[PDB]
Amino acid sequence: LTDEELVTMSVRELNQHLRGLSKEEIIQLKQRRRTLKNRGY
Repeated sequence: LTDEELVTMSVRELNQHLRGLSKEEIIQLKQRRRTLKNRGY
């Protein structure tokens, strides 16, 4: 689950892994993934 991965892994594919992460650990990941899609990556 690297950074460049959060992107390659469509949200749907991401929400797939999150399955098991508390509601707080889910928000921490729902952020960067949104940043990469915008950054140079």
